[PDB]
Amino acid sequence: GLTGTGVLTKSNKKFLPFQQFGRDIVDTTDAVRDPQTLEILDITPCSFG
Amino acid sequence: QCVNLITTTQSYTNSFTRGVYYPDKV
Repeated sequence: GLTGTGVLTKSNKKFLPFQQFGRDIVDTTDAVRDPQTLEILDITPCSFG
Repeated sequence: QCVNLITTTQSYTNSFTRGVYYPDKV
């Protein structure tokens, strides 16, 4: 259900066994979980300027 | 049968900061 766009890379975050996604202070999604692999992936916005 | 071997003491305390749980998964 979580839709968006960006670059997916590997991060060093250690989620809990009941966490799905992560949010920052400004309440923007920056990390998700793989439903079939259970891997920590971070979301970064694509380049603009 | 009615084994009512329990009594209500109506006692409490003022040192329990324990009612805290996780409201969501963020």
